[PDB]
Amino acid sequence: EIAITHHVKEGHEKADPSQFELLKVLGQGSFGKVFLVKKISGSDARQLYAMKVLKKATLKVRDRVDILVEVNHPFIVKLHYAFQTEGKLYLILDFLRGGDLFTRLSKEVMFTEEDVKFYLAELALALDHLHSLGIIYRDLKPENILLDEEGHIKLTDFGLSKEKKAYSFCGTVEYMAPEVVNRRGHTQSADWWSFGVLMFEMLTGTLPFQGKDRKETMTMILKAKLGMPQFLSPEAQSLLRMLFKRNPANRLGAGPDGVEEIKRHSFFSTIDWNKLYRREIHPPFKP
Ligand SMILES: CC(=O)O[C@@H]1[C@@H](OC(C)=O)[C@@H](O)[C@H](Oc2c(-c3ccc(O)cc3)oc3cc(O)cc(O)c3c2=O)O[C@H]1C
Repeated sequence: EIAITHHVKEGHEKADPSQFELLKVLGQGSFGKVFLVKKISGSDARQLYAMKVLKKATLKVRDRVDILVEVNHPFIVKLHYAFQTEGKLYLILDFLRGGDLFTRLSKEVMFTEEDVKFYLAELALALDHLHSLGIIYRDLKPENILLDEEGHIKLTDFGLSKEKKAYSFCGTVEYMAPEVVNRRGHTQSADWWSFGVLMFEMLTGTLPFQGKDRKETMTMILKAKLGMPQFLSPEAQSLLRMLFKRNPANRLGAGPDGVEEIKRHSFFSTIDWNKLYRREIHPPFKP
């Protein structure tokens, strides 16, 4: 069973089925049946959204950590509303025409370092923006990563997990930083570890810390010395080593400059971050 985690923005305006006008019904391939709807009332009145109605899905609602009104970010899709009605979970999301799953692509292609620079660069901008909004992922993973019709990254701003006793947080262990596995407290720097795991997996098609079972994987995340694939460039190896520091205080991205520590790394030296943000760099793969 799926659990959706909604990180609600402060001053969130709770919703229900009656705040939405049905406009269209679409078949969106891997997304299944999607309703195009129009918000009737509130700050976002008249805004068009995608609506998903899930049978048997759990909703978890979490708080995030100047009175600003949010605007779109080029590499994020947002969950604006999530509410339960008669056994059904309604999700109101940014409309994503022709969207697809990153995992669909990753299964089909062999990424080079050049390819990964592009996807990780968009992902870094997205993740940092979520951090600024007060969202901490904990187990950022490929299921959180979509591609738009143009092949650009769309990071979901909501959590997705597969769920005898219920847990408030069900994380995919392979993507969790040591301090998260410890449950002894963590910050946004945990997500940069996960960013490193994503990078490692993109480059190698394997996970860096993987045991026979959750318990062993956890042991490995805490104590396992990572065998760095030698085919990787010095720059790739350097970035991975700096993201996989077990002490979060020493981890790249943990300093006051946060994501800039990553953006400044030699692995990303070819990236023009302003052109990237403007969506003026073409993806390695076009859907
Ligand atoms: C595991 C789960 O329940 O994910 C579901 C999707 O289900 C599956 C099997 O693809 C699909 O119903 C649908 O897919 C969408 C997704 C999505 C799909 C797979 C993921 O791993 C993550 C997200 O994201 C959207 C984002 C938007 O901005 C607008 C959408 O309509 C969808 C959108 O329709 O909604 C998801 C919440």
